[PDB]
This record gives sequence, C-alpha cells and structure tokens, in this order.
Amino acid sequence: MKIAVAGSGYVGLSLGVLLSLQNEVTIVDILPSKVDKINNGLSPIQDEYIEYYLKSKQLSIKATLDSKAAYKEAELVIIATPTNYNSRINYFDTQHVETVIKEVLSVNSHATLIIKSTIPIGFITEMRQKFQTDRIIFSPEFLRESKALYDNLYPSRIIVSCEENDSPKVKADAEKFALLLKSAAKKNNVPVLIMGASEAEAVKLFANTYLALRVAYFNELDTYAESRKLNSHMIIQGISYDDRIGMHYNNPSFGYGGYCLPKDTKQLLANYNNIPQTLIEAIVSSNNVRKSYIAKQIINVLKEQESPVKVVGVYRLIMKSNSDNFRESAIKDVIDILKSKDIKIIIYEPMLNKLESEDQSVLVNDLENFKKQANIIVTNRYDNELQDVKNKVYSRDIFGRD
Amino acid sequence: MKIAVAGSGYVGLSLGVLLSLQNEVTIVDILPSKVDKINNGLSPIQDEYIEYYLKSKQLSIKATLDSKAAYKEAELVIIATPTNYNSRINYFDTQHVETVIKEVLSVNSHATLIIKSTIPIGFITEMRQKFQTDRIIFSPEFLRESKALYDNLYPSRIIVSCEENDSPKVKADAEKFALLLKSAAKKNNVPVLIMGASEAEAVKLFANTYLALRVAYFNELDTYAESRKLNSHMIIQGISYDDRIGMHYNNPSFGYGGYCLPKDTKQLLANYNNIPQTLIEAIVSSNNVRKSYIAKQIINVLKEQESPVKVVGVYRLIMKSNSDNFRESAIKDVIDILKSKDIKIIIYEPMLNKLESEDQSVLVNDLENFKKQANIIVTNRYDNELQDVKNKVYSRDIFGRD
Ligand SMILES: NC(=O)c1ccc[n+]([C@@H]2O[C@H](COP(=O)([O-])OP(=O)(O)OC[C@H]3O[C@@H](n4cnc5c(N)ncnc54)[C@H](O)[C@@H]3O)[C@@H](O)[C@H]2O)c1
Ligand SMILES: NC(=O)c1ccc[n+]([C@@H]2O[C@H](COP(=O)([O-])OP(=O)(O)OC[C@H]3O[C@@H](n4cnc5c(N)ncnc54)[C@H](O)[C@@H]3O)[C@@H](O)[C@H]2O)c1
Ligand SMILES: O=c1ccn([C@@H]2O[C@H](COP(=O)(O)OP(=O)(O)O[C@H]3OC[C@@H](O)[C@H](O)[C@H]3O)[C@@H](O)[C@H]2O)c(=O)[nH]1
Ligand SMILES: O=c1ccn([C@@H]2O[C@H](COP(=O)(O)OP(=O)(O)O[C@H]3OC[C@@H](O)[C@H](O)[C@H]3O)[C@@H](O)[C@H]2O)c(=O)[nH]1
Repeated sequence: MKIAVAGSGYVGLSLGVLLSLQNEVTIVDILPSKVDKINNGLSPIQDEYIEYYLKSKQLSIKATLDSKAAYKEAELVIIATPTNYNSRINYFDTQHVETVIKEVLSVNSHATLIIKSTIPIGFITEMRQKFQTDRIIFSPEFLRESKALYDNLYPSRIIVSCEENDSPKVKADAEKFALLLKSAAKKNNVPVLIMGASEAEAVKLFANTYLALRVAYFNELDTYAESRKLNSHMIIQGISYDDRIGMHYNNPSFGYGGYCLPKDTKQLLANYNNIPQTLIEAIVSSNNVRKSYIAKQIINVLKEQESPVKVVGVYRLIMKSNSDNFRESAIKDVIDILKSKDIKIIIYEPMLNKLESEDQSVLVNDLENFKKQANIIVTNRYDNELQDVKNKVYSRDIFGRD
Repeated sequence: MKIAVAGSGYVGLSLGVLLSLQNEVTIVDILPSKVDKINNGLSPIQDEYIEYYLKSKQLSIKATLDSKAAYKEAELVIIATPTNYNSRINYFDTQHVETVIKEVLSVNSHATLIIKSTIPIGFITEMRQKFQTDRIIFSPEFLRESKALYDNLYPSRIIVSCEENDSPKVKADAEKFALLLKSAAKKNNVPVLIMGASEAEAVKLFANTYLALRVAYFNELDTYAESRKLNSHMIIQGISYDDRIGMHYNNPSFGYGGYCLPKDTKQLLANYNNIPQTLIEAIVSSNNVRKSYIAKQIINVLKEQESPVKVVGVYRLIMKSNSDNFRESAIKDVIDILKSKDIKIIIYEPMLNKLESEDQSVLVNDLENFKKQANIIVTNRYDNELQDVKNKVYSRDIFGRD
C-alpha cells in the first residue's frame, strides 16, 4: 500500500518508519533539513528505535517537500502536523491540519485521511461539515518522546474512529488502518477499539489530562512536603504501595512539561465550555501555582546568601529525563519568574548552541565554570556529575526518571 | 500479648479479630449491642471474613464496656474510634481519640498507644505535647468496608510511625506492632515502612485524596460524556488501556461516598492552610458540582413527563456496591437537592426499617409497588432486578462495581 504521512516529527516519523516495513511510505515536511535527513537514513530527532530502523531495517521510505506529488499517489494519508494551543483564541490552532486536509482533498478523491495529530473534541465532525466529506477520521497517538517508535511497536492500545453512517470505503479503511498498526506492532495482544470520532478525540485529551493530573497531584503533595519539612520520598512511597495508585509516573518536578500535556490540558478545559467541572481547570492552574512556589523557594535560598551578586545556575532545560527538546520545559517558567527579580541567570545546556539574541541569561557550557559561578544550582532532574557541588543544588527530583 | 482495641467498627473489629489469633485481645466499645454481639461470636457489621473468623477460628477475643479494666491490663492499645470531619470548625473532631488516649494514659504507664483512626497531619506531634509523652504513635489503616479483615490479611503495605528520639520501648513497640500485622497477614511479601508520624499521617490523607481524585475525574469525564451525548464506556475504556491509568477504580457514580473519602479530602484541604495548591480544593468541590449536575439531569428527565404528580423512585441508599451502610452516600445529597423542588421522593432500601421521623421521602420496600409508583428510578449502581422497568432508570453506572 502507498501511504503518505504529513509531518516529520516524533509522531510523523515513527509512524512513517513503522509502516514502511511492509508499505510504500512517503513522508512530507516543509523543512528541507528534515527531508534530506530522512532520505539519507537519519532521524531529525533523537530516538533509539527510529535511528536503528532507518539504518538497519529494510524500509520502503522516502521523504519530500512535494506535498501534492505525495498526496495524489497515496491510498491513505496520515496527518501528523502541529496543533499548538493558542493563548489568544483560547484553543488549538488547527491551521496546519486543515491546510493538509484541503491539499489532500484537492488532489485525491479516493484516499481516506487519517489524523494522528491531537485535535479538539468535535474537530473531525467539524472538518467533515466544512469539507463536505466523510473521508476524514481520527486515530489518537499515545507515544512518548524518546520512545516514539518504541511505543508504536509496543502500544498500550490502538484506536481508530469511523461513524455508523460512514461510507463502506471509509469504514473499511478505518478498520484497515487499525490492523496495519496492529500487525506492525511487535507486541502480540494489542487491544483495538473502533469508536466515534468525538469519543476518540476525547480519549486522547482525557488520557493526557489524567497524566497531567497525576503529576500535578504528586507535585502539590511535594509542595506540601517541602513546606512542612517532611520526607517527600517517604510519603510518595507510602501512598504508592497501594496498587490502585501505583509506583509509576509519580516523580516530583517543577511542573509537567513537554509539547503535549501543557496544551492538551488547556484544550480539554476549553472543550468543556460551560459543562460543570472544577478539576479540569484546577489541573491547569495547579501547574502555574507549582511553578510559582518553586521559584519562590529558590528566591529564599538565594537571599539567604552573602554575595555581592546572586547567580542562579540552571542545570539543563530538557523537558523530562532523557529528552532532546525543551518544549514547555517547566524550568523555563521558573527562570522567567526569577528574571522578574534581580537574579543573574546562567544556563548549562549542552544541547543548546546559543540563547535567543535578547535573552538576559548567559549560556555557560563549560560545566566547571558553571559550578564555579552558580550560587545555587537549580535543576528539574538531578544528575551524578553534580555530586561535587551537591550542597548547593536545589531539586525536587526523587526517583531519577520521567 | 494482651492487646486492647478501642472501637468496634470496621477498623476496630477487623484488627481485633486479626490479632486475636495469637494474641489476647480485648475490644472496647461504648455500645452494649456491639459488645454483646462480639462476645457471642457475631459481627456488628457485614463482613464475610470477620463473620467466618468469629465463628470458625480459634480466637482469644472478648468485648467489654469497661474501658479502664481493659486499658490497664493491656501491653498495647490500638485506638480505632471515630474521627468525623466537623463543618463548623473546618477540621476533624478528634475528641473520641483524645478521650481514649487520656483514659489509657491514666491507668497505664507502660503500654504504647497505637492510633489506627485517621487523624490530621500533625496530630501525633500535637497529642505528644498535650499529654507530655512519646508513647503515642500512628499506624494508618487502608481497609475497605466489606473487605475489612480481608484487607488486613492481604494488605498492600504496613506503616507504623516512631520518631528518631523516641524511647527504646516506643521504638521497639512500633516495630513490634508492624511485625504483628505482618505475621498475621496471610499474604507473604508485605512491605513494611517505619516513618515519622506526620509522614504517616500524610500518607493516609494523600492516599484517600488520590482515590477521591480518581473518582472525581472519571465523574467529570462522565459529566462531559453525558452532556455531549457521547459513549462514556467507550471513552473510559479507551483511556484506561493505558497501564499508567489502569482499568480499576474508574466507574462513574453520583459522587464519591462512604465514611472516609468525603472527610479525608476535607481534612487534607484544611491541613494545607495556605500552602499553595488548586487541585486539593478542586477535588472537594468537584464532588458537589458532580452531585448538582446529576440532580439537574434528573430534574430535566422529570419535567419532560406528563403526570399529575412527579415521583422519583430512589433504588438503594448504600454508599457503594455491596455496602451495608449509607455513610456519605452520594445519592443522599442528590435526594436533598431534589427535595429543594417539588418532587415526591420514594426510597426502596431493604436494609432500612424506617426513615427519620421528619423525612419527607416515603420508604417503599415492596419492590413491585416501588416500580409502580416511580416516574423515574434513580440509582447509583444498577441491578438486574430492575430490568422490567429498565427504560425509566437513570444511572451513570457502567462497570457494575465500586
Ligand atoms: N510529541 C508527542 O509526544 C506526541 C504524542 C502523541 C501525539 N502528538 C500530537 O501529534 C502532533 C504532532 O506532534 P509532534 O511532536 O510530532 O510534532 P513535531 O513538531 O515534532 O513535528 C511537526 C512537523 O510537522 C511539520 N509541518 C508543519 N506543517 C506542515 C505542513 N503543513 N505540511 C507538512 N509538514 C508540516 C513541521 O515541519 C514539523 O517537522 C501534535 O498534534 C501533537 O500534539 C504528539
Ligand atoms: N471505615 C473505613 O473504611 C476506614 C478505613 C480505614 C481507616 N478508617 C478510620 O478509622 C476510624 C474508625 O472508622 P470505622 O469505620 O471503624 O468507624 P465505626 O463508626 O464503624 O466504628 C467506630 C466505633 O467506635 C466506637 N466508639 C466511639 N467512641 C468510643 C470511645 N470513646 N471508646 C470506645 N469506643 C468508642 C463507636 O461505638 C463505634 O462502634 C476513623 O478515623 C476512620 O476514618 C476507616
Ligand atoms: O512522574 C512524572 C512523570 C512525568 N513528569 C513530567 O510530565 C511531562 C510529560 O512526561 P511524559 O513522560 O509523559 O512525556 P511525553 O510528553 O513525551 O509523553 C506524554 O505526551 C504524549 C502522550 O502521547 C504520552 O502518552 C504522554 O506520556 C514531562 O515534563 C515530565 O517531566 C513529571 O514531572 N513526573
Ligand atoms: O470507581 C469507583 C470507585 C469508588 N467509587 C466511590 O468512592 C467511594 C469509596 O469507594 P471505596 O471502594 O474506596 O470504599 P471505602 O470507602 O470502603 O474504602 C476507601 O476508604 C477507606 C480506605 O482505607 C480505603 O483504602 C478506600 O478505598 C464509594 O462511594 C464508591 O462508590 C466510585 O464511585 N467509583
């Protein structure tokens, strides 16, 4: 089968590689660097499995910037373009998904379009009315960055939407896509669910919102533990032995970050409009409150120091353990608040070459100097190469992961 | 060992039975009915395992109302009296725990006192200053009603507190109590944690608050599903296949009820005073909001009916599946709101003999008549004996449990 994938990020790339083993895949992007990298066997993102597959597997995969040439030839088109949350409109800016749908629909009259990009609840229905077709369905993605292909090889579950009154081709394609994902998985018993679009859209948003809920809770517990001078590890460990709570995804941080959790929680809150609820909105504010609290604790550790200048050394900007980006990294909001004061900020981030031209922070990638200059070292996740300056490191990290 | 247990409820009784297998237990209560029942081998509460143990196990257990005679002779005293949340003071009314501590301390100068009752964070420390002793420790209870002894035979974990500067007798007794609970368990690898009192107090409150959090979330998801006319089962099932969320404890209801979740969430919120947070308070308001929403949906189903009188038949008042009490039962708050209108309320509750003398609801325990008179049947958990009036039954129950 010839499949076109719109988007070369974590989602677009892992799906494209995943499906190129027994399908004829063409990935499309609007960045030449990414196309050239793919066509040469290189991943434009750090991913152990994607990297290994591009290099050692036999894949029928090619990249291009010629959208139309790719979409016209396709039997299925998977859209995995960006869907950022836009603060002005109070909603996801869906222009990058809409733009591809229009393009695909203008040069392809048979292909079903499968959206992998996280969208608002009610977007498929809305796109079907706007474009007057039923050839658009949603199949939520549950992958974690740094485990993008891994999570498609060993997925928790597979969900593809289609409506009761959809055409036989679209019902068949929805089923077919679901089974292409199932048979491509190396895991054996992957549950497959076919449900209505809005239901599938909701699943994605509610799943990520629950994960955000979890981090926020353990972060408010941690806020409480630090304020009452209690042993946070002892408390989290004690509540987590209840198998209904679990010992996973429960490591305190400066807040939930990354590309998805931040925006999806906001989207779900907007999709609620005026439906009754208090938790959904609290899940979003909790993150802000946790960030402010962290900044303030840092401010107090600082002022209690006798030094002509107060320097805060920020160790890493990565959004989670092992990450390769800083999207919505919680330490960035903390940094911002700190800047609202008179604190010199130095940042040690190997993965970064230069800070924005106007950034007041100073990038110091010589680790030795970094430690030398920092009065206090602030980091979201602790690292062993900080043992020699251990007593001036502030972090809420307990378990060394996530 | 001679152990005295203050309190004959779910907690006091299951611990007392649990420990009477190899210890000389004496349970104390201020209700003759409960003492007479225990001394004759009967459980004053529905509990399969407690019932079976009283009747078929060899137990060294006796009950009494003579507190002093029991506390003076004891080597350890376990306090499991009530700790209700008091709306006026905005806090747990700890008078029933305090009263036993004082009693025990006045006739016993060697016994360590172990509190199993859920208490405020900082209560042990507070009780130690008030009574000028260190002979008071906390060991949180994690049992579920209807599985009270079961949960002590197969506990998720065991936690007993003691402080670094406690006397050797109290450190030894804390350890000893922990091991009495471990060896009494039929489960093999039960994790044991010894931590500071405040840490242990927090574990209990944070654990129950998380469970309340979970129910509230799935209830707000359900509120959203009913309002947007979506398949709630399809959505919950889709998010629950993520092993990090899980397929457990996720069944929609009219709200979280029972004796513990309602009061513990309020207690934790009070223990936060002004420490920063938004989730903790939202977890409590969410329940109220969910209740109001449910009542309103019922009100709309009602008004859309042509009948001179509008009768709402409430099927059961039990607080959860298989429960034998109605403590903080969510359907009761729903009933209240309904009464705020002009709706005749009839209630079918076999376990109930008479409603309060002033209750405007009418108790109809003939199930046939109940169905005959009810315009709509409202129930927290559906039951098969309602199939013949299925189309007039309103419930958000999906999985038939919890
Ligand atoms: N990243 C995750 O962890 C994750 C997981 C599940 C779902 N999702 C969702 O999938 C979507 C994409 O996320 P991502 O992390 O892969 O993003 P990404 O930023 O890594 O990739 C987006 C890519 O789309 C390309 N692009 C933008 N417009 C295009 C267009 N009009 N035509 C073709 N290519 C275009 C960009 O060049 C970029 O390479 C988002 O909705 C995200 O919420 C993300
Ligand atoms: N019920 C649960 O699911 C559960 C689980 C874990 C912890 N807890 C906590 O344990 C405590 C007790 O809960 P419960 O459900 O067993 O309550 P319960 O109401 O079933 O039992 C309380 C008993 O204490 C007796 N009593 C009151 N004052 C007394 C006194 N001064 N001296 C002796 N006896 C007295 C009452 O007669 C009653 O029989 C509460 O703090 C509760 O929050 C309850
Ligand atoms: O215990 C934890 C877990 C997570 N977090 C934070 O929460 C944020 C998200 O962490 P995740 O590991 O979920 O990382 P990702 O954002 O890559 O994945 C997430 O979004 C995409 C979804 O498809 C994934 O299912 C979801 O896990 C990170 O900033 C992480 O540091 C904590 O602070 N503590
Ligand atoms: O999925 C669920 C689970 C629970 N609930 C509700 O939440 C309330 C609590 O349910 P539980 O099964 O936890 O019952 P219990 O109150 O007996 O146990 C709870 O309190 C005492 C603690 O020690 C236990 O660990 C805790 O589970 C009930 O009203 C129940 O109906 C739901 O509505 N949906």
